[PDB]
Parts: sequence; C-alpha cells; structure tokens
Amino acid sequence: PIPNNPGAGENAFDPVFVNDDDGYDLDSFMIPAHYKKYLTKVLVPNGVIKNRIEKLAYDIKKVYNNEEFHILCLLKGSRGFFTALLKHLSRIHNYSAVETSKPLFGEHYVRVKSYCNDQSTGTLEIVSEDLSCLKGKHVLIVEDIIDTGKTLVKFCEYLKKFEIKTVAIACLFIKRTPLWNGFKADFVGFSIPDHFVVGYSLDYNEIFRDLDHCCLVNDEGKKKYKA
Amino acid sequence: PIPNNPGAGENAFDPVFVNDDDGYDLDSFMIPAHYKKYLTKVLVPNGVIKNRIEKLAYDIKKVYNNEEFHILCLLKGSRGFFTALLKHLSRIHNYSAVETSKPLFGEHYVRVKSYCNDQSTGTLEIVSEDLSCLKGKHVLIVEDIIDTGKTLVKFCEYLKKFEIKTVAIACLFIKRTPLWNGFKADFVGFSIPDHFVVGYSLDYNEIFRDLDHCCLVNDEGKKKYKA
Amino acid sequence: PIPNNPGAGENAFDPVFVNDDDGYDLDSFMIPAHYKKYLTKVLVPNGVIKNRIEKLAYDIKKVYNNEEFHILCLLKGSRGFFTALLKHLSRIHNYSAVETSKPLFGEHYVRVKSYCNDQSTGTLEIVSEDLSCLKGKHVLIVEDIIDTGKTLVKFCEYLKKFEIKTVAIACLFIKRTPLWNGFKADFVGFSIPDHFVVGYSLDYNEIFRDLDHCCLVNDEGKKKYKA
Amino acid sequence: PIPNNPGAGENAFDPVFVNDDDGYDLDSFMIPAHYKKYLTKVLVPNGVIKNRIEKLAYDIKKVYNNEEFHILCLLKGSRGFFTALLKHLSRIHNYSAVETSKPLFGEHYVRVKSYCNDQSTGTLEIVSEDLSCLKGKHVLIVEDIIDTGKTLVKFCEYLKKFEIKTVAIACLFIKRTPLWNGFKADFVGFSIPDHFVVGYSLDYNEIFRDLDHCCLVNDEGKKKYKA
Ligand SMILES: O=c1[nH]cnc2c([C@@H]3N[C@H](COP(=O)(O)O)[C@@H](O)[C@H]3O)c[nH]c12
Ligand SMILES: O=c1[nH]cnc2c([C@@H]3N[C@H](COP(=O)(O)O)[C@@H](O)[C@H]3O)c[nH]c12
Ligand SMILES: O=c1[nH]cnc2c([C@@H]3N[C@H](COP(=O)(O)O)[C@@H](O)[C@H]3O)c[nH]c12
Ligand SMILES: O=c1[nH]cnc2c([C@@H]3N[C@H](COP(=O)(O)O)[C@@H](O)[C@H]3O)c[nH]c12
Ligand SMILES: [Mg+2]
Ligand SMILES: [Mg+2]
Ligand SMILES: [Mg+2]
Ligand SMILES: [Mg+2]
Ligand SMILES: [Mg+2]
Ligand SMILES: [Mg+2]
Ligand SMILES: [Mg+2]
Ligand SMILES: [Mg+2]
Repeated sequence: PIPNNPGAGENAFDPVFVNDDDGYDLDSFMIPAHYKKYLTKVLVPNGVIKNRIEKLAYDIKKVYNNEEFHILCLLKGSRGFFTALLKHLSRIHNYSAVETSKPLFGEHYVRVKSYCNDQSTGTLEIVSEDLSCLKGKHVLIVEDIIDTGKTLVKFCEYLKKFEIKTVAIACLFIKRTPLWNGFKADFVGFSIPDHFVVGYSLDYNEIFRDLDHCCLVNDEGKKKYKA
Repeated sequence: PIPNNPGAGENAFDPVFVNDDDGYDLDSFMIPAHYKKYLTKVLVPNGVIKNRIEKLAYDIKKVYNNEEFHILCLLKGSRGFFTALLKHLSRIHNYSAVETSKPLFGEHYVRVKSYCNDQSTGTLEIVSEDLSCLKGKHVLIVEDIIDTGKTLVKFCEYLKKFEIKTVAIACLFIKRTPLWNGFKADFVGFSIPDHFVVGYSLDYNEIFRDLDHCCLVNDEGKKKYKA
Repeated sequence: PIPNNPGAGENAFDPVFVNDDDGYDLDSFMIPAHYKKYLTKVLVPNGVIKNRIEKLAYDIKKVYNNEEFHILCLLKGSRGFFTALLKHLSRIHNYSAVETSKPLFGEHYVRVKSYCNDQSTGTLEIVSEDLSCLKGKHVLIVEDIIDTGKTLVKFCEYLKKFEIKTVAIACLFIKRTPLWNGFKADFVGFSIPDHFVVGYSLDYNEIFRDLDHCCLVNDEGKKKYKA
Repeated sequence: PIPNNPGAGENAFDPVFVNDDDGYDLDSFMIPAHYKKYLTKVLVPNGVIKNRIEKLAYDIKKVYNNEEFHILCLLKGSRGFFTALLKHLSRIHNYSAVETSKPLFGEHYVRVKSYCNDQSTGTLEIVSEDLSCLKGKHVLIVEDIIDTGKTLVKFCEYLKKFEIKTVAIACLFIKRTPLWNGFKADFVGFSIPDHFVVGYSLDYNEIFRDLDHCCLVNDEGKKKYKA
C-alpha cells in the first residue's frame, strides 16, 4: 500500500551503501577549476545519482501505481533530486500511459531552512503558505538529505495540521551520523558516511550547489566560506 | 553592461520567431496517450526549447561575464525553463572557469499566481523567502512566459522596495497578444502566436506541466479542466 | 506487418515536413564559432531531430513488436541517427520488457561511399563484415538521408544475394529534389527542401560531422572545402 | 607531447580503480527485466561511465590541444564509449573554439573480431579497408576494453604498415587478468576486476550490448547464450 507512517520507512527498500572509504579522486572526474581546492574528494558521481534516482522513480511508481499523489519539494537543496525525479517519473508513467490514463502527480514547493555552516541551528523556518490544497491528498515529500532528522521530523509534524490523507518520504541521501534522530524515509537513494557533502544542489552557505557531483568540502572551504 | 531597466529590454537580442501557423502534428512526436485528445498540436518541441535555452544561457553569461548575480525563479510555470537554464549556465561557466574563478550565481524562488483557466484574474499573489536578501544584488528574473505583462510589471514594481542593485528579465516565451502591456524581457527565447500554451511546466489549471513539448490546448481540454 | 518492399515504403507514416523557407538564424542557437561563416542557417535544430527520432523508434518498436531484427548502420553519415535510435529503441523496449522478454535487436555496420563535394559521383563503394550473417534475418537499414536514391536502391539490390528474410528502411531525412529516383523509406524523420545539408553526422567532404544541428552550408563553405 | 608508443602508455593518467569487491545490487538500478537472471551484479553504472568518459575527453583535448587527429573506433563493443567520447570531445573543443579555430578530429571505423563466448580465439579478423587516408596522421584508437591485450597488440602492428604519423590509445576499461600481455593505453577509464563484463556496448555473443550499465554476466547467462 501507499506509505503513511512518516519517519518510520516501514517498507523502505535498502539504499545504495556508500562505504566509509568509498569515493574518487577529484582528478578522475570533471570538477570546476576553482572548487578543486575546497573539496577533498568525489563521494558519489553525478551519473550514479541520476541512475539511482531513476530507480527510485520506478520504486515510487510501483508503490503508487495510478494513484494520484502530490510531490512536495523541500527547497532549495532538494532541486537536483526533484528535477531528475520528475523527469524519470514522468517518462515511466507516460511510457506506460494509455489513452484512458490520467496524470500521476501534482507538484509543490516549500522553502525550509535550518543550517548555518555545516550544522543545524536546531530551528526550522518554513516559508508560510496555505497548504489546504493538499487536504485529503497523498503527499510525497522530496528531500535531499536526512542528517540529524530535525527538518523532516519537524516538517512532518507541521504537515499534520493540514489534514493530508497520506504522507510519504523520498530522500536522496541519508547520513550515518550519531546525531541522527531515527527518522527514516520510505524511498532512499544513498546511505553515506558522516561528512558534510556539497554538490547536486546541496550547499555550504549557498556555495557548491552547481557542483555536479556529491563531494566532501574540506576544512579550507568550510573556513573560507564560513558564515 | 548588465541590464537595469525592467520592462524595457533595452538591449535584448531577438527571439526565435514562431510563425502564426508554425507547429507539428501530434503524431510526429512523443505525446502522453491521455493528453492527445486535449491538444490541437505541438507548437515548439522540447528539443528546440532546450537548444534555445542553451544559447540564452550563453547570452546571459556573455552579459554578466563573472559578475555574481542571483537568479529568481518565478514558480510554478518557469521550473522547466529554470532548471534547463541552470544546467547550461553552470556548464558554460564551469567549462571556462579557472583555478582563480568564483561561482557565478545564487538561486531563489518566488511563487507568483494570477491565472485561472486561460486568463489572468487581473490579480497577483506572492509567496517567498524574505526578498530583502536581494539588497545590493544583481538579480536575474527567470520567467516562463510574458502574456499581458501584468505579472512581471507588478512583481518588478514590488521588487523596488528592497534596494536591489540591478533587475533583468529572462523569459522563455513572449506571446503576440493584443493584451500585451508592453513589458519586454532582456533575454527572450521565443515569440509565439496568440494561443494558450501548455507543457514544459506551463499549465492549464495545474494540468500538462509534465507534457514535454510546448503545445496548444484545444477547446475540449479547456472545457474538461475548467475550474 | 514487418515491411518487406525496399523502396516502396508501402505503409510509411508521413514525416515532419520542413517547408522550403523553414529554418532559424544562426545566432538563435549554439554554433561552433569557426563554422558560422560557412553556414547560411539552421534548418533543423539538434533537439527536434532527437525528439523525432524518439517517435521513430516508437514507430519501429510498434511495427516489430518483439520480433528480433538486425539494424544495419550505413556509415558514416548515419552515426548520429543510429546512436540516437538505439538509445530510444532500447529504453522503449526495456521499459516495457518483462522477465520472460528477450533482446530486440542486433547491430551491424556497413560503410557506403558515393559523394564528392555536394553531388553523387554516380558510383558506390562498400566495406563491411560478411553480410551473409544476415541470412534469414529481419534487417532494418538505418540511413541518414535519401537524396537521389542511388545509395539505397543500389545497396538494397546488393542485399538480395544474401537471402535476408525482410528488408526495411529507416531514414532521418528525405530531400525534395528533382533528382530523386523514387526510393521511399518505411520510416522517415523529416522531408526537407532541396539544399545540401550538414551536421548531425552529415558532412561536406568530411567536414561538419560534429555540428549539432542540421544546417545549410553556404557557397563559401562549399568552396573552402571543395575536394 | 602527443603519445606515440602504442602499448606503453608512457604518460597515462591513472584510471578509476574498481576494487575486486566493488559493485551494486541489480535492484539498486534500472535493469531490463529479462536480463536480471543472467547477471550477478552491476560493476560500473552507466552514469559513472559517462562522467568518466567526459574527463577522458578533457584529458585528450589537453594532450592534443588544437592538433588535428583522427579517431579510429574499434567496432563494435567500442560504440558506447565512442559515442559519449565524441559528444564530450566536440562540446569541449567547440565551447572553447574561436572564429579562427578549426575542427579537431576526423572519425573512422574498423571492425575487429576475436572473441567467442568469454574467451579470445587467439586470432583477429580485421575487416579490410584502405587506411591510406591516415598516412601521416595522428590517430587515436578508441577501444572498449583491454583484456589479454591481443586485439590492440595485433591491431597496432597492423596499423604500422600504413605510415601513420602517430598512434595513441584511448580505452574505456582495462581488466586485471593474469592473461594480460602488458599492453597499456594512453587514456584509460577504469581498471576492473577479472570478470567478463557486458553492457555499454560490450557483449557476450552479441547479447547485452543494449544493457546501460557495465555488469557481470553469470554462469547461467554464459551457458544460456554459449556459442
Ligand atoms: O551534509 C550536508 N550537505 C548539504 N546540505 C545538508 C543539509 C540540509 N539540511 C537539511 C537536513 O538537515 P537535518 O536532517 O539535520 O535537519 C536538508 O534540508 C538539507 O538540505 C543537511 N546535511 C547536509
Ligand atoms: O499561455 C499560457 N500558458 C500557460 N501559462 C501561462 C501564463 C502564466 N501567467 C504568467 C504570465 O502572465 P501575464 O503576463 O499575463 O501576467 C506566467 O507566470 C505564466 O506562468 C500566461 N500565459 C500562459
Ligand atoms: O545533402 C546532403 N548532406 C550530407 N550528406 C548527404 C548525402 C550522403 N549520400 C547518401 C545519400 O545519397 P543518394 O541518395 O544521393 O544516393 C547518404 O548516405 C548521405 O550520407 C546525400 N545528400 C546529402
Ligand atoms: O569482458 C569482456 N566483455 C565484453 N567484451 C570483451 C572483450 C572484447 N575483446 C576485445 C579485447 O580483447 P583482448 O584484449 O583479449 O584481445 C575488445 O575488442 C572487446 O570488445 C574483451 N573482454 C571483454
Ligand atoms: Mg534543505
Ligand atoms: Mg543547505
Ligand atoms: Mg507563472
Ligand atoms: Mg499557470
Ligand atoms: Mg552516407
Ligand atoms: Mg557524406
Ligand atoms: Mg571488440
Ligand atoms: Mg564482444
């Protein structure tokens, strides 16, 4: 059935497991010249993230089938994930679509903020907006990464007040940090070591979002761009 | 220099001109089976839009050079445009980037609503993170289409109270409609005939956003999905 | 059923029709700086060709269903067409493939030469792996463009001696030239005006194969690269 | 300088190193339903191969600069590699190209064959063709994988008789097999464990070429499709 136990990831499929020492030299891939000095290595190449997101879209389609749902994007680190997910979801649905078929999902955006440098501020800002349009709807939250779990634990709590029919979570990354609060997604791309990552829309004080690969910012980058 | 006369498009390059009778049969390209009955034809295929956006990114990079600017995405219709632009902007910039280079842009979102069915309600609703963070910044507004010109003339008026350094406009489509108030973009993709279009994130009552090509919704489509 | 009347295109769907004056300014799309002076304009952008080829792959899959066939690539002009076709054929087929499914096609190459400058030398030279391996097989010839029809009428004649089960033709372009001998493809992408085109693997004395868009070489280009 | 010691890989950059136990579950990525039972795992995802090929193209451009050279594709397992390489090479060259620039490379194809099942036959068939056009030219051989090294050792020997100016080797994979004869490429994508791989144009008796990811065929697939 459709998932509806936010944070429990009751029937979640295992993600790709990135070992603690997995990764690649920056010289093995295309890296913007000026960013090189601020990264220690490539963790997950752009291409593998894209390939994995395609399977996630397949997993999602398999769970919702033809059931109309609404994708809620958690801006802005979620952009890379969201775009690729929508691309693949649409092709999968539309390729199998028949003349009597109907659209599969609606799309929504919510700006959520809590980080400063490489740490959560323990507080979450939610850019207010009437979410009444989601009342009685199946919503699929699309997020970039679960770290401490505060963003999702909090946002899901916030969502409750809108009488949404069902709440499921699609997340690109899940970090193996001792700070984790236990929040689990229903669809997860990769399980990654405890390092602050940038790239694929994920940033460090608004920097590195344009970096194609998921990389590890080094101490020099953290210091150079510290708030 | 960098554009700073919102609505004047003072030095805008000419857009691709889509003739009044330009278009393609629906059977010439891939169209989701269930959407076929609600479209009269393909106006601009996905591939041409992507190719044009790449050139547009080239033009923008040429104008800004290395000057840091902030892209303002006008949700929800401009998503397709926006993501394609970022992709090309990033590659073009990063391909020529040097070790001593710097990032080129920041990204922001604002949800602006005014349409019901295929007409402007003559009103405007806004939702976004505090726009005061644009003070003293060069901002590039990324929009899907200029129709009556109400959305952009109004939004640009609202932007004035935040002491933004410069305000330029990048628009995918500009419709040749007698309703046009004269607002011109600084970067425009295509000039199209007076028809309500859907696809490439452009919708008709939230429908067709997933349609890959820019098409014309037929009367049956407008009737079927009337609000 | 599967086509088997080479040159008749008995049940071919109509191609996209490119009017005699259709095209775009070179400044509307990305063009390699050094090629600009040798092209008069863009006839068909890379993106439209890709979109059309996807539909063509859809048509081919629809005709063959699960019948195993062998794609014969006519080097060197059809490379762009060929690779794009394989990509789409593979995804369309594999997306609907089931556990009990089977591969859909085999791939082969034949180099056929006959042009010098912008004209057919009226002769044909062939180079390929033994074509006897096509005996009893359904073969789909993948070609870039039908001009006079000499290449395909001749090659198809040569194929007769190898007891091929079925011979069908997939052609990206078909030129509306008074020189046409009547040979028709079973799957055709575009019908274009009488002009020598380059780009998308199509060359002029080995030049312009890397040009992304199908363009018209101007006289300066033909003169500069005359053999 | 331009490499010219075929098989020595004198200044070759280290490739991406795929450890003996590296790889992913077939369920982590998109795998054609009917192929699943014939593969043990995903070795290198399609996306990482594409990302790596982009850097290889960058490495090549950096070595040849504006020096005209000729790419010689070793058909047919080489297709996937070749296509992506040409795409990236052209963009890199054409993005930095200036009005006075000129094309960077010519393209050529040579069908070479030696395998039966998962083993070399110790013999090499070369589809004859006048290679005199390469006389005094810098040629870049583009091959899919170095296994025993017989194909390249032999083909390079064959090439000598054509008075080519320079001979360099670009290879996507290099297998860590005890059967290796010592032949090294000048540009190499990945170093992989000793397993017969299929996908990305690489086959097993003409099967699996359409598989997007580089995977390991299991004993059942080898038996099922044995010659
Ligand atoms: O390692 C990281 N790199 C980049 N962004 C982040 C984030 C951002 N912070 C949020 C997750 O944080 P948390 O789970 O700690 O509440 C997400 O919305 C992310 O966009 C966490 N960890 C990282
Ligand atoms: O023909 C159309 N198709 C789809 N959306 C629209 C719009 C939406 N309305 C806004 C432009 O409206 P206007 O210029 O009329 O104020 C844009 O933000 C669009 O998203 C106008 N015309 C169209
Ligand atoms: O206008 C053109 N531009 C580029 N190549 C060609 C060709 C090449 N010539 C062959 C078709 O020739 P024909 O039909 O004249 O025998 C194809 O294999 C093409 O590669 C014909 N016309 C053109
Ligand atoms: O593991 C493999 N999978 C698929 N093809 C191959 C080949 C093919 N055989 C040639 C390399 O073999 P070798 O180096 O042993 O002469 C290349 O041309 C490849 O296309 C070798 N190993 C493999
Ligand atoms: Mg976030
Ligand atoms: Mg962040
Ligand atoms: Mg809008
Ligand atoms: Mg709208
Ligand atoms: Mg030809
Ligand atoms: Mg030619
Ligand atoms: Mg081979
Ligand atoms: Mg082989």
